[PDB]
Amino acid sequence: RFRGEHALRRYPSGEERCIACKLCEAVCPAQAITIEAEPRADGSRRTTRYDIDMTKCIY
Amino acid sequence: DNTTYKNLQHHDYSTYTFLDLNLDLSKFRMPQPSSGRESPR
Amino acid sequence: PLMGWASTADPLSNLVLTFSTKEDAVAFAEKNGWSYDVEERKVPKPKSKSYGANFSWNKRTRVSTK
Amino acid sequence: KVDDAKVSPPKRAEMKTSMESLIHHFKLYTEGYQVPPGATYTAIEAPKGEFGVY
Amino acid sequence: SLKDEDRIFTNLYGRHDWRLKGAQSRGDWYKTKEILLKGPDWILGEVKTSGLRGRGGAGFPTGLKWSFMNKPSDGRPKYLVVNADEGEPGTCKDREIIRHDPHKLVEGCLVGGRAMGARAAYIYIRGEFYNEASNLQVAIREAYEAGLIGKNACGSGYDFDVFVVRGAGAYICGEETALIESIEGKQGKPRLKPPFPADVGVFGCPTTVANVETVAVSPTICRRGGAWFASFGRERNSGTKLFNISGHVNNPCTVEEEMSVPLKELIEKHAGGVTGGWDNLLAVIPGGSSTPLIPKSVCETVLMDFDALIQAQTGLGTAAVIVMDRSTDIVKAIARLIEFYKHESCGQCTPCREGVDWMNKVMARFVRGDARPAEIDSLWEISKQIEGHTICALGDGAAWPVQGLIRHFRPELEERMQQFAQQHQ
Amino acid sequence: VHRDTPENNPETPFDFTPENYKRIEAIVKNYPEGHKAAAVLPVLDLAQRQNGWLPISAMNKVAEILQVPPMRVYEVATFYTMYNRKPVGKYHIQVCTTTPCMLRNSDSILEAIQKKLGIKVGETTPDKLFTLIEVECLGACVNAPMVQINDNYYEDLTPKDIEEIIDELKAGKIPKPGPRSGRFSC
Amino acid sequence: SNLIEVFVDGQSVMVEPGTTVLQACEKVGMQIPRFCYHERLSVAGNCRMCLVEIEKAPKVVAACAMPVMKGWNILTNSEKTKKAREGVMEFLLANHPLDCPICDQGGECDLQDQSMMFGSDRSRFLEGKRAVEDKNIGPLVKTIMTRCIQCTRCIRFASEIAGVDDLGTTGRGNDMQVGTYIEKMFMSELSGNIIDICPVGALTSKPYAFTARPWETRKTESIDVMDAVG
Ligand SMILES: Cc1cc2nc3c(=O)[nH]c(=O)nc-3n(C[C@H](O)[C@H](O)[C@H](O)COP(=O)(O)O)c2cc1C
Ligand code: SF4
Ligand code: SF4
Ligand code: SF4
Ligand code: SF4
Ligand code: FES
Ligand code: FES
Repeated sequence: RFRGEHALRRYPSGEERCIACKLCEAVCPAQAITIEAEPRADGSRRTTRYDIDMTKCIY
Repeated sequence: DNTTYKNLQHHDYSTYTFLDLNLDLSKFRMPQPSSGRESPR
Repeated sequence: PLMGWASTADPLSNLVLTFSTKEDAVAFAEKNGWSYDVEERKVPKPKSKSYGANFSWNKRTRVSTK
Repeated sequence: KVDDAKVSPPKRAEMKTSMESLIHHFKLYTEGYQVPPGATYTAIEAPKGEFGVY
Repeated sequence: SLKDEDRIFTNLYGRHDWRLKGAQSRGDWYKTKEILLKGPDWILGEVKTSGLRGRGGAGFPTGLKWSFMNKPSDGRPKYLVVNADEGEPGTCKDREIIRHDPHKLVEGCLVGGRAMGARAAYIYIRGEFYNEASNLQVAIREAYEAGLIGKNACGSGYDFDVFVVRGAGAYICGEETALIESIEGKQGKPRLKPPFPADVGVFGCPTTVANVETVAVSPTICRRGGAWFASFGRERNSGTKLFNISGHVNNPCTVEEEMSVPLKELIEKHAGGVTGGWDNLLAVIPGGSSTPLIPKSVCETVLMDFDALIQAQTGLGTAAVIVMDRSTDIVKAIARLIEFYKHESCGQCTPCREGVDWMNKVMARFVRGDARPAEIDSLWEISKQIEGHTICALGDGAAWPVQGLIRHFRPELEERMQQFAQQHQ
Repeated sequence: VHRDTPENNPETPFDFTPENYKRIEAIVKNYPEGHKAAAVLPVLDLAQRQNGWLPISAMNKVAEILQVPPMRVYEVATFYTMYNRKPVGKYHIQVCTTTPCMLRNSDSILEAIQKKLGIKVGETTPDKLFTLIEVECLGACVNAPMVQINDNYYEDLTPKDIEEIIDELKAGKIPKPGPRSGRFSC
Repeated sequence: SNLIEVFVDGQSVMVEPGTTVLQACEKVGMQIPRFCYHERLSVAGNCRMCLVEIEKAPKVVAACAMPVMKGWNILTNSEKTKKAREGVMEFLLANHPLDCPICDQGGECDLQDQSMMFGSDRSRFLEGKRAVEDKNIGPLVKTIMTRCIQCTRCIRFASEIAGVDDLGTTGRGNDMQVGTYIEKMFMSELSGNIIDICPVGALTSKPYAFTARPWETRKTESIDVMDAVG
């Protein structure tokens, strides 16, 4: 368990694992992670904008 | 007292026995007081 | 234009102060120098909501289907 | 972690099944703890000196 | 001091032959002209002096309960509600007191008409009873045509007419607010009892809800002597209550036995299954379904009374016997009773609609035995949480018997749990 | 299901009382005009007795005749157990399964009725004559088993006797208040 | 002149006759956790969460139901009142899906704020969880009835104030569905308020859907134009 590089995982059968809760945005102490949420026109609630700037973020 | 169940009248009853008696019980019945309104909702 | 965030030039914007009294908040605004437009506190009105009104006979306030 | 899940975030195997744990996981993030009002002071001995947290 | 065997002078007698003309020959409507002529102070005062306990599955005394619905001055006309629907499974008082002798219940509506000050009387029968409803309506048709109910009732100014209203297969006609709401037109859900009781709002009227067995005692106290119903039984509990012997028995029969009768002699008088309390594993219920199961150690010594049974941690209210055999499973039987409460819970209070329904799913695991030994100790706390915080008393009725699985039992529960866990794993 | 209302023709065909409409007026006459919505339960019971298996439009027509909102009438019908709205049957066989009957052998009567008729547990017969349902309690707990059919229930029935009553029901309806012993005590 | 002196935790407060226990507690500054009660809507004792124990009484009464009479010492922080709130909260969340990430309501949720403060830290729950088939009410209001706690507040809203009469309880026990039985497309005036009436994430705005969480958006007060009342 090591932290250094930000990468978002997905399910074994495709499909983006992230849900756009903005939970990770609120906990973020640097306020680095920016998130805009939208419905994907097919019921599921997922992401549109997802910028985690490395100018900020203290890992 | 006789050793026989005297409830044979209940066996010979059709689908319209409670609804048929209720229409028959219209005579000798006091009118119910309303005093409220024609339509509450 | 750098990315997607909404950046603002205005510095004094992202601050929320706390006050105990309306007279203290007005005095602090005059002390800072900035002009203030005070709004009156909208207190919730006491409405007599009784359970007995739900089962009314003369009144039309009778609740239908629970 | 602290036995009370009202302060310590619940375990990952525990939070994914029961409702109470996931709410506590949702509320210990975004919101803090809701701390009792007042002022505390601690100074645990540093090799350099004192970390006098106020 | 002790309870008399069956009693030769009993309140209920109609079982062999009675229709309409036979009621006058048996001993009904004899002093109806004298009782109606007497004032409300003489009618309600006689009921208060006798001290007749509540025949329904509540335990509340009738003497104080009828006094609230006296009504000195009111705008809305007062009504009388008689809940004749069948209560807890085991209690068969509704099928016997209505189908065999309907005029005994009809006499209570006339006796309680001038006493409570009712303009109109309602007799609420369950939807399952249609053969009983046909007999009840025909007796009401003979009563109205004769000239004893409606306009001029036994030579009195008070005019009260009885009307039969059929339900639709619902257990939620039990509570006083529940039976009132069911006749009101809205869904069968009970109103909040603390702010507006029965005497405050029932079909937009100050009314009083009473059981069919409790309504049958009113002409028995009026026509016959008040001391006759008061002396038989105990000091606190008074009046002959019909206790139906059912369950695992060779000859199941409903008997009109006197109050404060011993349970060992009650099974012997009706002829039980294996034994009165020796051969078969005694787990007999003192009530219909609401009361917790009584152990083999405390059964012969305990008496079936309205007040005395509650002191022995098994409050009998529904007044019915449900005996269990040694061969039959104790855990599987009560789990079906909880499943009965799952189907018959109305769905208002969240500790009942999401409580009892959750209680049944945990209890289903106990039958198969796929539960931890700690789960027995936990379930006792959940049952305590349900009992205190509900609108109606169905939340109580689904909490008492499951507590009876914790008390006196538990070696029966642990042996079912340990053997099934070892076999599967 | 107790919420889903499909459009497989229960919304358009409607049923009305031709001569029983006068009986419905007498049923509304029993309860006072002040809050006249009390007649919603006995009128629906008369509608279900006139025609078994209640459609959506009949509930709307009962609400229109009683001047009540259609949502209040639909919620009342869905709440009670006695009303049949999803399956259709000539004689709905409802057997008791509660503990006062289960301890005195009710599962033996339930297994014998399932084998003889053809129904599994809740599904209706392909001939559309019998519909099996696990009822909570019939009322009369004095008899050890209890089974209800259409209007009258058969008390104290042996596994062979209950099968004989089901076989006879196909040709001629038998009354039978208790085909075992006396009505009062044994 | 029509005033009753009563005690909230032993503190004197003067109230009008006819007022509820919760109304008396609002006067001193106390706020009992609630789900059915609303300032504008009627009174129903459905959820039984607003339980508050008054001394010298065997059973705990709800703040919704009881009107305040003479001489009551309402104890908010007693041993039984805390156990009552912790109990019912476990019942409310036993049959409620793990949907907080996919839920349209975030920090604004009434179940979240109350269960953290008043409810227990951990649940005894092992097996169960009911699932409810969702009904398409309208294009303006998204409806996921799985999350509904059957509180009966929207049903009272549509009947007493909106005056449309479409929502209603159907079934008994766990199997109780809130909504229209006939699958009717519910569209009327004040229908954009039923999303705010519902304390949980059962009723939500379909045009808004998913954009921001309550804590993320900065609130600003304004008078609404294109309306007569303003
Ligand atoms: C689970 C349960 C079921 C009940 N069922 C009935 C019933 O079917 N009929 C009835 O008259 N009373 C029933 N009662 C008793 C009620 O409390 C009733 O409204 C009232 O107290 C009867 O008053 P009485 O005993 O003075 O006649 C039931 C009580 C409980 C707890
Ligand atoms: S928004 Fe953040 S917390 Fe939510 S799923 Fe995506 S990465 Fe995880
Ligand atoms: S205790 Fe259960 S049955 Fe009684 S009112 Fe509450 S939810 Fe309904
Ligand atoms: S209603 Fe509240 S507790 Fe339930 S899933 Fe939504 S946010 Fe979570
Ligand atoms: S949808 Fe919301 S307001 Fe309506 S009953 Fe359910 S929880 Fe209450
Ligand atoms: S329990 Fe079977 S008839 Fe009542
Ligand atoms: S908020 Fe008072 S009972 Fe639900």
